[PDB]
Amino acid sequence: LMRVFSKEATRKYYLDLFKRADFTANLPKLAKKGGPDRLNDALKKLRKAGISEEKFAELKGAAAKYADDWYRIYGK
Repeated sequence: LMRVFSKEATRKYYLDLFKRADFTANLPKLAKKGGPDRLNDALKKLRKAGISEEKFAELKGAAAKYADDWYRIYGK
């Protein structure tokens, strides 16, 4: 049960990364670390912490929009 709660905390942390990245105002601070795949990479760790196929597909799209937002301003 300690384990369950620990994984749940980790899961909610990554889910909240995606919520934070929804907002345009949060991109400049977010873009300082992890590059365009910052959210693509967190999604891999969320999939290990447990995610439904439906939520994965949603966040797969959000992670691609993050990359697009990142390239738009920081890309070569």
